[PDB]
Amino acid sequence: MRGQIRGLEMASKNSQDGISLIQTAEGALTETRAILQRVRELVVQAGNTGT
Amino acid sequence: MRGQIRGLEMASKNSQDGISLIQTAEGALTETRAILQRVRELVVQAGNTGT
Repeated sequence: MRGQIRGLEMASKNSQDGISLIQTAEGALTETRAILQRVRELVVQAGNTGT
Repeated sequence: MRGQIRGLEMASKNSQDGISLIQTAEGALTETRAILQRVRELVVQAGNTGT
């Protein structure tokens, strides 16, 4: 029992840690998304400025 | 959604820009029209001054 208990709490810590890893990656991708938004704006503007 | 929103406002800016291009060309053609008016006057006057 004890084996699985302390192992289980450790596993939950491990899970939260995985979440925070995801938080970092998610923030990087958030910013990437902002960049790509700006890019698309420049593409549209480029589209009219073909003239 | 956001993609199409900011892209849409940018597209509207692009449209206004196209309008102002048309304003320039239209002014040039306005003046051209004044010239051609003067020309026609000179043609008519030339017509009687064939005599």
